Amino acid sequence: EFSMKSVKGLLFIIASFILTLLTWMNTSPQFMIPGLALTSLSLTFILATRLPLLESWFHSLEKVYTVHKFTAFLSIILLIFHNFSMGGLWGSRLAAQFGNLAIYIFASIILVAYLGKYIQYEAWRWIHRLVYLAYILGLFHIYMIMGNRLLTFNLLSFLVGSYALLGLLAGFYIIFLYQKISFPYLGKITHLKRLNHDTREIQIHLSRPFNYQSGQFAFLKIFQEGFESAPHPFSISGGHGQTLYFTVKTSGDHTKNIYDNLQAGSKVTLDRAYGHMIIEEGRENQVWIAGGIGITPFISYIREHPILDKQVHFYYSFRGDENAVYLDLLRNYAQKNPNFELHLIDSTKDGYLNFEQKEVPEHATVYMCGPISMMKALAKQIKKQNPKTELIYEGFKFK
Ligand SMILES: Cc1cc2nc3c(=O)[nH]c(=O)nc-3n(C[C@H](O)[C@H](O)[C@H](O)COP(=O)(O)OP(=O)(O)OC[C@H]3O[C@@H](n4cnc5c(N)ncnc54)[C@H](O)[C@@H]3O)c2cc1C
Ligand SMILES: NC(=O)C1=CN([C@@H]2O[C@H](COP(=O)(O)OP(=O)(O)OC[C@H]3O[C@@H](n4cnc5c(N)ncnc54)[C@H](O)[C@@H]3O)[C@@H](O)[C@H]2O)C=CC1
Ligand code: HEM
Ligand code: HEM
Repeated sequence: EFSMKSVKGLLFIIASFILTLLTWMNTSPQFMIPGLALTSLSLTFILATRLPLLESWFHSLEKVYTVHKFTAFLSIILLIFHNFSMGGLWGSRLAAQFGNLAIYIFASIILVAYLGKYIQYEAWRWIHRLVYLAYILGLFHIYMIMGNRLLTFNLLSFLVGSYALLGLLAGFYIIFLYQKISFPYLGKITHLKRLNHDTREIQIHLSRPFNYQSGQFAFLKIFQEGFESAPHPFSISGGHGQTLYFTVKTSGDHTKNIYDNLQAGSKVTLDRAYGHMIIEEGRENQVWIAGGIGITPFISYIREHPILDKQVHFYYSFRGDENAVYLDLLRNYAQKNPNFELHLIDSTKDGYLNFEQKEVPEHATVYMCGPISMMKALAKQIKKQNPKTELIYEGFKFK
């Protein structure tokens, strides 16, 4: 659920609407519903830019995309009501037909985005990118309809023009510029290690130092023959300065490509570090819960803090010893640091991790990274045990 950490973002959205609502009501009340929709459209584009300000305001990329979806849905309902109030299925003049086309494209794209989950990610993104054409058609329709009412010196013209320009610039940046100018970290793969039957470790040497906190993730683009160049999100699993580590598990065609065919010497590019699950910013008493590949952020901490300063209880749940990674590393960390307690849960033979009887230390932050059902069950159990415990979790998907 949303908390105060996103309030700066939320007040940005609400003030975006109220200021819109009071503007149209002052000038053209008959257009409050469509005008608000226009705002709700531009915000949507702004929520797709992945800018650091958005992450700061909404505290997380997952919350950013939740608000993105909510604004998209609000826009589509407002536009459907506007269409029902002002016309039919097809207009008689070009200005109205532009709006007809824009609303049709918006509805089709929203339906495909919500109901298309097994579509390939790149094909999904290509279909999703038609929102820019729908938005341009909508702006054309608005400006032919209004004429010399958005082209004067008043609050309405400045509001509509500023929001439209912000949406246009955000869409152009995310669709055309972001993958070509916002990936300044140029690196080369130096070493590859297959940790088990379906996980591989990638070591990257960069031309510039990379700054990140343990528990954060980045977007990686690989440039090798037979590989897709699209950016994939991966947790930074280690490295300091010009060296980076990524631990990639086979989860599809691209990750299987990484496992079998990736080679040392291949060029890679990275944009920056994202994430709110910063372990070093938590309380002294800590509980770490990982499931499968969700161990990747915690490993970063272990790799970057040879001496532990916190009271850490780590629960690592895996399906059999063949699905476990970094077991020797965790055992060495436990042996070297007496303040690091390690609990390995072979869920194949032990069963699911249950926290109803397990005791959490007082005044503690819990970090969870695993399958979403596991996180939900453990969060319910821990909240039932102690409502004052801090709970932080990281999801491995945006939609
Ligand atoms: C914040 C974050 C951190 C992650 N950290 C790790 C990590 O440390 N190790 C690891 O192995 N995996 C990690 N992942 C997951 C990893 O990014 C996906 O498994 C990978 O992108 C899927 O590639 P694929 O083509 O093999 O999968 P596919 O078979 O194409 O799809 C599997 C699923 O992965 C997601 N996905 C696919 N392509 C993309 C894409 N380009 N961008 C975003 N999501 C996509 C979708 O939800 C899709 O349903 C992380 C994901 C996120 C969001
Ligand atoms: N942060 C996230 O959202 C993460 C998501 N994933 C994703 O989940 C998928 C599964 O891959 P893996 O993690 O390798 O395997 P996995 O999900 O099968 O293994 C994770 C561990 O959690 C346990 N588990 C699963 N559901 C549970 C529940 N309801 N209650 C208790 N324990 C439960 C499993 O028994 C296993 O030991 C992948 O696509 C991966 O990307 C995995 C880890 C982190
Ligand atoms: C209806 C108005 C919408 C607009 C204007 C819009 C716009 C965009 C744009 C321009 C992008 C970036 C495209 C790119 O990277 O090339 C994006 C990304 C994204 N959108 Fe939308 N979108 C809309 C609706 C939705 C809906 C309905 C959903 C989900 C149900 C959604 C979920 C996402 C997600 C998860 C991403 C991240 C893509 C990634 O991880 O690479 N959007 N959006
Ligand atoms: C934001 C301010 C907007 C204003 C002031 C506005 C104004 C108007 C007006 C006056 C009409 C009736 C004109 C006519 O039917 O001949 C109309 C119709 C329509 N508008 Fe808008 N509009 C706005 C936004 C939008 C947007 C963004 C879209 C689509 C994305 C849209 C889609 C439509 C549709 C589908 C019709 C029906 C046309 C018809 O059936 O003839 N409107 N609008």
